[PDB]
Amino acid sequence: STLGAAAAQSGRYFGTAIASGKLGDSAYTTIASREFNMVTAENEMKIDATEPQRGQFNFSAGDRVYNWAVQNGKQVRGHTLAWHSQQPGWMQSLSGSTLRQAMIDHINGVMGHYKGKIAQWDVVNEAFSDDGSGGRRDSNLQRTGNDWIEVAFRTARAADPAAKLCYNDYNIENWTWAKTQGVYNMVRDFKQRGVPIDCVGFQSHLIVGQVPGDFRQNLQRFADLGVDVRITELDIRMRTPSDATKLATQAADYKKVVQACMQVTRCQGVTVWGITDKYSWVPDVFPGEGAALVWDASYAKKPAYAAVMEAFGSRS
Repeated sequence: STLGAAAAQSGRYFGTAIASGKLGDSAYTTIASREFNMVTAENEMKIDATEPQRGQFNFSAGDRVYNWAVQNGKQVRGHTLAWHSQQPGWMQSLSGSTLRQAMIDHINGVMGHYKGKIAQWDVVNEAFSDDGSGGRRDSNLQRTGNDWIEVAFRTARAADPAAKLCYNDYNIENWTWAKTQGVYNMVRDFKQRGVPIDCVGFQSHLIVGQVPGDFRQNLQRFADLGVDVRITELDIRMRTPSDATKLATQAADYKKVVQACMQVTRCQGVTVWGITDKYSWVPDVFPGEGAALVWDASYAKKPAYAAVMEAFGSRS
């Protein structure tokens, strides 16, 4: 009778991003423990949250989410080890070999701490540009060398040989996009040379009524590379206010995305980025847009809920 349980029927999972700060919200926690069987810390395990000062790791917030998740019979997705965004001030200032080393020490430290606790990590996040060239994003990390990604994955594997290592990114859900091609070729290259990479995370921060038509095919192509694929931060935004028609379309979009995963044997699961629309990051990064999740601001199930349930238990 829950989404996680429905997903479980086919050996898949349905997860969400958990914000420790909201673990006090009874309505929030109620849905959190019942509906999902997979958890991603929304912010608690990022670079700035885990290593505030170089060499000075603080896993308080992260462990808060991990314990809660475990206490509630849920697995946890590690997010994230290397990223240009949300870096602590000390790291932002670093560059060159020092940054490279700081990146490496960070991976070891964080993974050393969760070794045996968290089995999958979004090692590198959003390394490709959105400029339309399909090339790497020009970040302080990228400037340390084009090989920083590979190094991050090799480091992660060495730190914990049992963790599934994922590359995570957005705007790579459509095969015709430059960005998607850029990511595909990297992964393909990684698989050819033996670089440690087990999965590709498709953030899937989509637009209502504009879900890539080849979403399933694209997922399959990546899976054919020999890596698992996962929808890691699903939310389908619309221009607010929401209305019956937009909500219905959203329901259909949600079913398409989940159904696409159901048709790709290597698609391990779907994680929606949040529980209720009232705590969604969407309105902040995309002004005028929102109502992207399965529960509205009043914690009421949206039409998408039944669509997701339907997508997991049947095929059109």
